[PDB]
Amino acid sequence: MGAKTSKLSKDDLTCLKQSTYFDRREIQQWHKGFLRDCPSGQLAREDFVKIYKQFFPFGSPEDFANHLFTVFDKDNNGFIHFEEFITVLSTTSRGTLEEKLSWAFELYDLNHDGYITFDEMLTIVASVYKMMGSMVTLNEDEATPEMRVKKIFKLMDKNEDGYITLDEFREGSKVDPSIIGALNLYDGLI
Ligand SMILES: [Ca+2]
Ligand SMILES: [Ca+2]
Ligand SMILES: [Ca+2]
Repeated sequence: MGAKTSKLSKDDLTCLKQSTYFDRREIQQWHKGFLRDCPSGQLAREDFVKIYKQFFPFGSPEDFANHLFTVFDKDNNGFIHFEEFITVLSTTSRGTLEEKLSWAFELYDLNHDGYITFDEMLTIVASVYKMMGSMVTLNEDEATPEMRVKKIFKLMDKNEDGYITLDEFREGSKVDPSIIGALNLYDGLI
């Protein structure tokens, strides 16, 4: 016998494989720094937002930290642990195959009826918009999510059923080169 599979350092790499966008040198730095500020290692919803705020004091990342944190966690404890915290930050940058697509869907389904709803869309789509800006790009451009919203759903639920299931998402998304831009705006930058 030897080491199982539930530790922090080292165990991460083994799992974070195919991604690990934070070589040991990094996660180790925050590890000791995070446990120092919290010997119990527990990032609560409040903390989460606090970090997003300082990052974008000009925006209002409120429902953002909520939606995500809500459709996250694994121990249903109401608190994000170190390994869990970075899991979020990681998926934020870089990805791979449809894996990133499936995850996004679950996040948009504010509820869980295996089906998404226009209500759950505007709410989320609005969170990513009210968060980051758009003038840091190049060509001035703007649009109340109301427009991009009607566009995102119009192409997602191209089957008429009030609600849309993941299956339809991967299809209308993986194909129609357009919904990905917005849908991605939420997931995270490149
Ligand atoms: Ca947790
Ligand atoms: Ca739904
Ligand atoms: Ca549908």
